[PDB]
Amino acid sequence: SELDQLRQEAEQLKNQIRDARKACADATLSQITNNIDPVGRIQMRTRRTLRGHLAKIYAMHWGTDSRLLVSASQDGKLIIWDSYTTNKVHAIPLRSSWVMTCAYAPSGNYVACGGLDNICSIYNLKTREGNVRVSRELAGHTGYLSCCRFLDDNQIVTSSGDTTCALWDIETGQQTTTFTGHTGDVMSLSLAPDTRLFVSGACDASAKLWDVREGMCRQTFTGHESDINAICFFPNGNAFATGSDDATCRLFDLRADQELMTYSHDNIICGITSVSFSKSGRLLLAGYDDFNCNVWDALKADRAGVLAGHDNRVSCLGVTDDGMAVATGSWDSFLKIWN
Amino acid sequence: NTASIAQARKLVEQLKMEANIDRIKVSKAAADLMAYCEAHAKEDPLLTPVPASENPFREK
Amino acid sequence: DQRNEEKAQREANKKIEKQLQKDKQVYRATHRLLLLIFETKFQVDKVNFHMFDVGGQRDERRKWIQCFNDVTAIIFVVASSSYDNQTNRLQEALNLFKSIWNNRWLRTISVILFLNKQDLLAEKVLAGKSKIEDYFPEFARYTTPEDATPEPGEDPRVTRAKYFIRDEFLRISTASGDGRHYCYPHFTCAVDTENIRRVFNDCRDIIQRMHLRQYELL
Amino acid sequence: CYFQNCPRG
Amino acid sequence: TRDPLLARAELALLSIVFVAVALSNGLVLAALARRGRRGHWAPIHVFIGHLCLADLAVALFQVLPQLAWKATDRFRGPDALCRAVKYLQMVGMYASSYMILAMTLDRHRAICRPVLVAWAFSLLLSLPQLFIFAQRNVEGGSGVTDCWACFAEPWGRRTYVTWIALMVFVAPTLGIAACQVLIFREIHASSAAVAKTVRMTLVIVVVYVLCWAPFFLVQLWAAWDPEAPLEGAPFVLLMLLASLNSCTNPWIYASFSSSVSSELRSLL
Amino acid sequence: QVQLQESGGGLVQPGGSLRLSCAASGFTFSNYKMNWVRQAPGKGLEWVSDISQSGASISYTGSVKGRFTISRDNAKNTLYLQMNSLKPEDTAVYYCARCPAPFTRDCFDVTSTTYAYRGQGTQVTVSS
Repeated sequence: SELDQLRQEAEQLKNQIRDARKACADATLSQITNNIDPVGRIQMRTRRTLRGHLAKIYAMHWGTDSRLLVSASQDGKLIIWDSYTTNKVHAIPLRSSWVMTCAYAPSGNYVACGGLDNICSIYNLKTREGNVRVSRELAGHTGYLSCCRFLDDNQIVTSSGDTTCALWDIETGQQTTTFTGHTGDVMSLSLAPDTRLFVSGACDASAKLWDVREGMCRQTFTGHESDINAICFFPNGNAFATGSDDATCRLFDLRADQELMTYSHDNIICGITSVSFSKSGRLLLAGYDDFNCNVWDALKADRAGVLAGHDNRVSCLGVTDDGMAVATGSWDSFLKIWN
Repeated sequence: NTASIAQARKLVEQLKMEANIDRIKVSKAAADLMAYCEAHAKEDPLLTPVPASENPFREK
Repeated sequence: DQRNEEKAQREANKKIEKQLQKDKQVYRATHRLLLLIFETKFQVDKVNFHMFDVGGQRDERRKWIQCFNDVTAIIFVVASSSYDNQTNRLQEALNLFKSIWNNRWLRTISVILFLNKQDLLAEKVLAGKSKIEDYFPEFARYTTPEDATPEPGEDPRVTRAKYFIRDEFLRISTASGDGRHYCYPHFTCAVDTENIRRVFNDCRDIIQRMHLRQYELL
Repeated sequence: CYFQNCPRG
Repeated sequence: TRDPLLARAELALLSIVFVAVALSNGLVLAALARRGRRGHWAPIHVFIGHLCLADLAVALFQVLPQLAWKATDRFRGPDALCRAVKYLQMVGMYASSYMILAMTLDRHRAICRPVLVAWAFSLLLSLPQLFIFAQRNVEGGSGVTDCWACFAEPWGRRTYVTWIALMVFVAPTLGIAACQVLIFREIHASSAAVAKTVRMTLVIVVVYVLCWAPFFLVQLWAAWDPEAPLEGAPFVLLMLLASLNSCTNPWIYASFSSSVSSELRSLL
Repeated sequence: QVQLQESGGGLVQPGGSLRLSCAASGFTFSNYKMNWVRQAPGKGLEWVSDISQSGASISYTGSVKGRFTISRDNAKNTLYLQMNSLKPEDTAVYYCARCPAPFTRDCFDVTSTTYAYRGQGTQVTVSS
């Protein structure tokens, strides 16, 4: 049986690569986290609240320009708030009505909507008058578009509710370079701040990091038995923090190939949906199902600050890629921004 | 959700293509990590709370 | 610009706020539910209740079905007819019911259901969709309810099977009761008239019964 | 002292 | 001691209405921290508590005039031409009962903007009694004239708007009667949930009836008063109810769903 | 990492003189539910059993009602359950499935195409 003997080969290579992994597990940060100072207290109280919405926010994305906020709600709507004018401009209904994940573009020319509808919409922006038009909608990827990306204003990569990972292109609207190695049911992924890299999500936790060109030789990140919901990078192109639903954030590192510290320090019995690093690479803001969110040191593995503005879960949150605000999107129609 | 027979084939092909990946010392990788973090530790007002002096959304 | 376009921002959001207000009010008034994104909307008595299926995705769904907050129904009922190759769909349906009945956010969801009546020959067809001692023992022992109607052309078991399913369903709902909460049985009597009619009746009772879960002291 | 239903003082 | 009993009674009523206001504040913090504001209050959360906002309005704009109309201080004659003043007072009585009728209609439409509807009913009813009871001045301080209890309209026709007011009274009474009787009939649409749901629904109806009974009792006694005694004693009970409604609805309305109890335990 | 490797099965008679068990790996097993699911010939995703948050309802399907018992134990870190005397000569491959999202007493997903957290299979059929 070629299937059986080949799978047995698969466990043999798995054992070998785990032996290499353990050998690479030479040491641990112990001294560094023991002697380096604890991060200190955090307040980051209520600063900007997006009380405008009326449904359950399902996703969100700050724009690398730190200008306008996409929120792929569940009304047939996909609002676009603003960073520093405290309000919104293009509240733009949708052809289909229910979408889970958002997306966005660096500049403002595009903005997407790929989620429950099973269609990756891509909106447009000509003028700020009423009835904001729609650009080329994209489809052809079965199962709800679980999360999709715009590296620059021309390239679209998606990994969605099909257990596949595909790169479309806005104009041509066909596969550019897809990726097929995954098995979970993706629910979020994020992009390196240098735009050269995005890292996948997973249910079987194998949060894959593959390169935009073709997904070159990389690693699938075992462990971490719950789902991942919350992946974002710190500006080093080597590590992230897969947020979690079993309360256990992690800090898998691309360079070292290894996870570093889980965050299973109890008093939390809930889930987490989105986490984006304060670019210092030190704080790591992941929100908890209760009406609060609790800080996590990236290098001390000790919680240090509370973030409580919601009532129900927090569905997606984020930090400004400039370093000026942290934003949170709940299920209870409440989208909060903390300083 | 892929239970096809060839799903094993694709997984094992990817695994074999992963039989030769880069290997980096964990201690030195983490060393560069916290060196990077401490180098930037003066930037994010979230990290150390720098007041509304430079923050736009200091409203009422 | 912004040094003068402050009025531009206020007018933009105010205009789209009025538009959004009205459109999502049209949404928020109406009510909705899963089914056997096909908004095959019906309309009765001052509301066009917003019926819609979801079928088409894969099967494993813990996060999609996670989305349904304020989506107030279940309808799926199956019989393992010719169309083995078919067996034990109820405990699939009943399991799914347990799920929606102990999930963190599907727990506050006043569910309903609609059975099938093509079961005129339960034990007399194929013995697989039949309720026998080899499928449910509860069926073999079970009694008759506090109100019966064994319609002709059926064995007594094939008659009271509807009430037996009713009582198993009430078992997993309220006899285990894990949530001190309510579920609604029904069946198909007149297509598109009695079906949707009882739909509105017991779904106004659904919104009623949400009003009693949510501000119980009427 | 409502609807002009008041004593004096 | 011209009005020592009146002073003490109204001070106690002040205290209870003030604590009703505090409870209302807890309620509005609940409505801040849960489920969103009003898109249009057809579903659950957003409807509850706007009644207590009506409470806030009535209670404060009530404690102001009722206390201040003894124009011995801070008054050279009514500032608002004695019309807008009692505006707030009686639109308060109206709107209170009217949005609790609104909750009747909620529970009825569901189980069998309304608030601006209610305020609309309030305004036209507000016009006449103070239009003519923007009354002819009677000298308050031997040379100072303020609007002082003058009537020429109400008997220009038959018994004045009081009977309209008590028809407005009876309407919610039967509204809650209807809602309770229909939920009673409903539990077996087709045995512990029934014995559960019966009791507290009966509680709501009985507490309603008990609470606004003093309107009825003071009305009947003040029908007995114009001939023989010319007294005003049970008015203590009348305004005791004027609070009772506006305050128990906060606490009874806490008594449903324990949402208000949990929020008070959370913050206040 | 989730080395949900089965143990037991392969071949057994209607006597069912064999025991099936599981393999857990590095998590708060004391907060997951579990359940076991087998596979009818091709379309087999029935819900054979479960075992709630230890010390709670332990239910079973109509085909096996009341008869099965499902073994949980922290120390051995191996989820057991006993089989015998009622269709144990089934050709249905079992799966030591695992209810996701610990710290709440519910689970979903008996999906018909390979499932995330469940084991790769557990053979059983008739010996000679």
